[PDB]
Amino acid sequence: GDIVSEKKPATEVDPTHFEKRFLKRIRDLGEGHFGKVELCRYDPEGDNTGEQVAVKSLKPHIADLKKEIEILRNLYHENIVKYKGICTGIKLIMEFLPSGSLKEYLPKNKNKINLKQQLKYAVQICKGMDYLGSRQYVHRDLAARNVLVESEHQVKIGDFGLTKAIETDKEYYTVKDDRDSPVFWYAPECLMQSKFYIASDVWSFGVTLHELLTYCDSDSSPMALFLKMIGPTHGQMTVTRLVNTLKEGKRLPCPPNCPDEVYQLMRKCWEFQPSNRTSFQNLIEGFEALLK
Ligand SMILES: C[C@@H](O)c1nc2cnc3[nH]ccc3c2n1[C@H]1CC[C@H](CCC#N)CC1
Repeated sequence: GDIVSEKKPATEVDPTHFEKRFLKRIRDLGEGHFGKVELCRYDPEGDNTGEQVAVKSLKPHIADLKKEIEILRNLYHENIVKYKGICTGIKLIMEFLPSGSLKEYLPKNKNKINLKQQLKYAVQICKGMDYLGSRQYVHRDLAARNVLVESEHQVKIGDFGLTKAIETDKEYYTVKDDRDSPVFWYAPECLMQSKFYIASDVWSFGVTLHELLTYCDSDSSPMALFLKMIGPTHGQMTVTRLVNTLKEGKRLPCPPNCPDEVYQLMRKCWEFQPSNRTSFQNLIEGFEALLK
């Protein structure tokens, strides 16, 4: 008799599924060598009223992006950027923070952001990082460019492209791809043996705190300052030159107008040996003591 077809199941909406046809690119926000993030509007009504979102996609590594999505999808913390969903190849949809990262926000808001507010941001970054460490992750890319500004009073860790799980009962993750490491943010064990501990993120945090205290000025950046300390024309010998400097005991200097008590907390992040470094919880205590 009549053509047979399939009875249609009632289709619910998944609020975490973003349809490609409604996701409209506004502009680039940032990138790496394999990934990039764009500002889009998700505009199903087509009248430019939809919400703005940050969209992370691959540059023309799918497995790594899917792993990043699964990591972020399951992080819930006020100082970690919010997962919104996916668009499926696959794109990661996150909340968009108009102020951008500390690199964008700090140079423009020096007058508004005093030492007290910097310390509160420092606490917030530590709380986010301590949460990540409690989920048994190492971030491996903690720098001011990856700290987003939600408001004058709040920051969030805003990218997880290099984040890796540390195996249960084990203490570090060993890295293989290292061609694009942010070496001027990396602890010695990372630079020398390619091992990543939670203590390695504490080291990076120290450097990120330096950036925050210098309002992310490009002439005071950890790279600029290190290249001054070791020489800017060593090419492929740069990292060995860096490693030796750190071995000698040389560190980034105290930022202008940074009180010594703040600088001492920073130096505890940079004990040459991972086991000798401060923890994120102890940093929080330290900053809070300075705020009260
Ligand atoms: C301006 C730029 O720093 C920026 N503004 C953002 C606003 N909302 C966002 N939500 C998620 C990221 C994000 C944002 N990012 C950058 C943060 C760092 C990443 C780095 C990883 C890549 N690609 C690029 C986008």
